[PDB]
Amino acid sequence: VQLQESGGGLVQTGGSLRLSCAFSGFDDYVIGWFRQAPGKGRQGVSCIRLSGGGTIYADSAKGRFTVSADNAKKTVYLQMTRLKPEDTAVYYCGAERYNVEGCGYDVAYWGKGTQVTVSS
Amino acid sequence: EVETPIRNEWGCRC
Repeated sequence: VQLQESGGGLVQTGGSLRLSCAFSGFDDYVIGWFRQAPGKGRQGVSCIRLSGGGTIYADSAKGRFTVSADNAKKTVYLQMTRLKPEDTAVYYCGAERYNVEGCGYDVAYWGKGTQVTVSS
Repeated sequence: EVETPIRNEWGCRC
């Protein structure tokens, strides 16, 4: 199993950024996006069930972020819009076996993280 | 390693 994030960078306040997570080696797995600011815990952002594309969002992600999967390309995307300084963090993709109670309760596999920095 | 999971409010557990 392998996860690799890309697309991190510096974004102007109000800007957009699309992150990619390349996955390999999968049963009924979820790919989630999690973010961690320096010295803070990991926060769930958005997750997708690879079987059927069902999605779940953190309140702050609703509307302005979209998580999607291209199973053919084995890539999951997080399209971010209306970015703000509070969105600055390392973003990780994580994989877990589908859990109907939600996303991020038993993350078994982690990517390497990609820095997102939002400034004016 | 997740401080804040995303809870499904329409899950199995009552």
